[PDB]
Amino acid sequence: CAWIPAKPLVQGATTAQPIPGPVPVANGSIFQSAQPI
Amino acid sequence: VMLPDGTSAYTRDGSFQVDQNGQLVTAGGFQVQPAITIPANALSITIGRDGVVSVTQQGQAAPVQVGQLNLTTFMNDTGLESIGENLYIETQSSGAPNESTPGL
Amino acid sequence: VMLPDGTSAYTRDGSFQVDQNGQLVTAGGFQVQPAITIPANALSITIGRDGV
Amino acid sequence: ERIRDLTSVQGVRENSLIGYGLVVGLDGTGDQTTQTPFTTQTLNNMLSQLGITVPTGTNMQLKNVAAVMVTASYPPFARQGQTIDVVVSSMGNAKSLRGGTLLMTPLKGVDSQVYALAQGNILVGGVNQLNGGRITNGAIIERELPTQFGAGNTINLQLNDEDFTMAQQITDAINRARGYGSATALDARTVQVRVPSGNSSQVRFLADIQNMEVNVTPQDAKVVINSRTGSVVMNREVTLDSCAVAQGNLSVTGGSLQSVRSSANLNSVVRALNALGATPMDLMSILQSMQSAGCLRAKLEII
Amino acid sequence: ERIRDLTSVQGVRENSLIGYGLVVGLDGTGDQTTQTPFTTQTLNNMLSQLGITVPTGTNMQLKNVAAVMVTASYPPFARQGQTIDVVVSSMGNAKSLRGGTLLMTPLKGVDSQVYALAQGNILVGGVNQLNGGRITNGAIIERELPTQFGAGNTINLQLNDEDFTMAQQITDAINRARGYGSATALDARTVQVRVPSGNSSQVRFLADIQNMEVNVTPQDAKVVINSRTGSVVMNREVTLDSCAVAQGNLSVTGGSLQSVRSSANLNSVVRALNALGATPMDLMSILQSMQSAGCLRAKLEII
Amino acid sequence: ERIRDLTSVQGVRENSLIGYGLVVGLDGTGDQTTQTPFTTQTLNNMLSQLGITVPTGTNMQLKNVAAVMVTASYPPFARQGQTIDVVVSSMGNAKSLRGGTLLMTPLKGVDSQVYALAQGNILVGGVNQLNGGRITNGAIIERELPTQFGAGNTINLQLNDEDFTMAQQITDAINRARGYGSATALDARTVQVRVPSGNSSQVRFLADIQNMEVNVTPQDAKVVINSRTGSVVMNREVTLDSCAVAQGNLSVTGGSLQSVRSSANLNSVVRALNALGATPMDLMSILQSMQSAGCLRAKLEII
Repeated sequence: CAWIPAKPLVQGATTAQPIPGPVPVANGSIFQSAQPI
Repeated sequence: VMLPDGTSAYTRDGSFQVDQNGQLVTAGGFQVQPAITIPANALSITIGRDGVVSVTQQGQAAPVQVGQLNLTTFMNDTGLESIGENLYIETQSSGAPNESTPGL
Repeated sequence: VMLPDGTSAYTRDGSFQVDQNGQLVTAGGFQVQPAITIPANALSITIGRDGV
Repeated sequence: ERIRDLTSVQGVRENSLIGYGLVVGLDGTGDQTTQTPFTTQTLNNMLSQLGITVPTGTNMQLKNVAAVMVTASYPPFARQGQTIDVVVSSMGNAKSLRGGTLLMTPLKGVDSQVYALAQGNILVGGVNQLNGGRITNGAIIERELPTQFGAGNTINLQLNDEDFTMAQQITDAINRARGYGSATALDARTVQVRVPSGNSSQVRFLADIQNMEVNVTPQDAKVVINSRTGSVVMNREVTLDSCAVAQGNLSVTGGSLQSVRSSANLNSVVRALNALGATPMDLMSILQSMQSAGCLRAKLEII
Repeated sequence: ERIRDLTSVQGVRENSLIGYGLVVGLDGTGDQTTQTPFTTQTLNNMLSQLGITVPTGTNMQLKNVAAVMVTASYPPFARQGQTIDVVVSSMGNAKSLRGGTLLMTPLKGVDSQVYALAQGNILVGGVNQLNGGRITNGAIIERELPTQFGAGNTINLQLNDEDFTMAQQITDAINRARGYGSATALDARTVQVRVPSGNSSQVRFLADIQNMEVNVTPQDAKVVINSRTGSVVMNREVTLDSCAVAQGNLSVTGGSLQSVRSSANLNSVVRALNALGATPMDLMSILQSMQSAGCLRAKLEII
Repeated sequence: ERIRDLTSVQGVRENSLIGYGLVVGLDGTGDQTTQTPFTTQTLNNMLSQLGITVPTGTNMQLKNVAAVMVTASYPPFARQGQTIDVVVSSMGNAKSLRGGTLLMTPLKGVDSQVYALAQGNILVGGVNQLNGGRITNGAIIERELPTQFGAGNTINLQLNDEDFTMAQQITDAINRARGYGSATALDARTVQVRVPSGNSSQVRFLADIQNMEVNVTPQDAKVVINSRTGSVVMNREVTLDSCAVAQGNLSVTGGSLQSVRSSANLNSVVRALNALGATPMDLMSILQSMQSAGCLRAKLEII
């Protein structure tokens, strides 16, 4: 009865790969902000 | 000890107090070189035989030290000029004040 | 007894204590040369008639 | 020299760099290190890097070492190997930084990347500040920033102070000595100039542009009041209207209500306001009340 | 001598070297060594290296030994066997370094590689700093850096201060005494020169270039204020506009609002500002307020 | 004598030697030996070597013995049997080394090999340092270093200070009195000379080269400030621009803002800076502020 396939409570992926960030613009500044929310 | 003018005086009265920014000062408020800062976490302050100032704190089996109390030794103690307010200064006599850690 | 400055003093006070590294010292913390290191697993210390 | 003193070039800007370091060689005027654990922690880190591993359980009570923050400006078009000045400021319970030496300090950017390496001798004035110093040529640039200078045929001159009249005047000045359509104003603060394609060509063009002289046009009437320093500054375009002013302990020299004569130029304004015999602390309140009433025909700013 | 005093050569730069050492021979003015365990630990390391193994459990209370940090500059094109000056700074609770001697100290780079070996006698001034000294020719270079000098046909002169006019002026000066296309400006801070292929040829070319004299062009108007030392410095291109200044305890010598005459050159500015009778501490606030209002036609920098 | 005073020969360099020893014969001014166990340990080692085995459990409280570190320089082309000077510095809680005698001390190199043996009488000045002395001819060289001198047809002269103009000038001077292609500059700091194959031939060639006189060319403008000793030194190539200087308690002798006249040569600079009536402590801040503003046309170094 413990061998019956079951759906977990927290479905899906339990990890997220950090997304690489945008390439800085060529404006002469060190501060570069990604697409602001 | 350090006079307000900036010149050093010498005292034998052993009554000291910690002021509002640590620093052991005399009863008159003059600072007691060589500067001794006491932290606020102190549970007990111990001044040792050789002038080592150790401070015990909470959650730290090993007592945290603070500094050395150095004594000044002159070659003619009769010769110091008594300023007044329990302070002696080096006159032409009793010159060359020799700093030394107590015990040696 | 060995003073902190290194000179030797002499006492008749026989009240000795083990310090944090073994060793028999006076109640004031001065070491009792000739030196004596007491091990950790000691069950009893015996000082005999001939100082042993 | 007017255009360079009035505007700035697009993309030619200074960044800010920050880093943490240790200052050594102080005459017993460093941190207590019992209330600033980071000083001893970073000293132990430096020793461990250099090959000395101090035991974890130990008491270090230093007096000649201070933990400091170093700040610098990354200049435009900085190239690796050049040197910049840095400012060294103490961070915890240090008495002075009189003759200390800044150890190797990496100056990070906003992106947390090392752009400069700082190390040198601090110069402290000696009422002078003791926990703050400056090191000339104390940091060497280690990273360069890519730029778009030399690409495209447009360059923006950004006015320091926004003004439609000044923008139009710069546009007309560039378009008088450099061709018909060499400049176009985009807003109150931006003048777009057409530059030849290339890198040295734009450098030559901007060298020509920068030293041109423009006739500065009247620029708003404003009274700046600094209450924290107790100062008042009025520019030339400040005027007054005739109105009566009363304030405590001030009287006609004979009642307490003194008439202030309408005033057209700045000399008239100064004479009328000095006729009141008012201390600048009182003058600030007088100016604020007159701005409320409407006598003062200027923009009152409190800085 | 203008080009050498204004620019720097690409790849000809100075690095920073750091190391840890011990200073011996002090007259009882060294570390307490009870609050600085690294001094005794490194002394025991030195003895163990030299052939003396002091027991691990023992009390060493030294007075003539101080743990110090040594800093130096690795010069351009340094070759092994040459000598450089070092700066020696105490690191923990040492009273003085008057007549101490620096023992063998390896000066590491950023890459944690030994580039120099330091050992010598410290010179301490003797209000003078006691925990900081300098040793002339105190370190010998042990490692060399590869370089690309002599390779390629381009050399970049990097201006110390960015200026399109100055870059163009250097470009035109190099292109007057050294051929038509011998230099091209790349940005406000870089001038690219074409050099012959080879090593001695580029040395000769740069020797010619460096001593050339360029006519320095007007360079921005700026007022530098150092509040920590209480100093104000104004260059020649600073001007003023007519406006009224009021500040505490300052009056016309008769109200508190003093008119400052418009000013074209620097002498006029100095006379107008001295007419106020202002202490430099007051003058800093006056200049800041005038910059806010708009009378001061200069760039106010606070250093 | 210019070439020898300006350059150094490749491979002709001095090394650093270090060793540990004991100084005996002091008048009760040696180590306490209760806080410096290595003194008694090494004395017991010396006695055991000499044939006296002191019991392990015993109290030795000496007063005429001090543990010292000896430092020396291994000279170029040193041969065994020659003598060098050594510096003797106390290592722990010793009062003085007035009339002590250095016992047999092996001076090790970086490679921990004995290159010299040191033993002699210390000369201490007698405000003089008491724990540091010097022994002339106190060490005898015991090991020699192999060298490549006399092999190959190239010898590098390494300039003490990097300069393309000076390198080119030395190259042209060697190539005037010693043939057409006798020297070629490799970088700003190295001049490669072609020497005959052999050992005495190169010695003769370098003897000729070393005493040649070269006309020193203008060498950068720099102001050296030593804040730890409070000294300022300006070389001949330092100039000034007209600008106004204000600092605390300094006034025209009548406001606080003093105009500094543009200055071309060093005498003009000295007169203009002395017109301010500034103490060197104030002069350091003035120079730093002027370097920030741009009046000071020199390289400000803080040493």
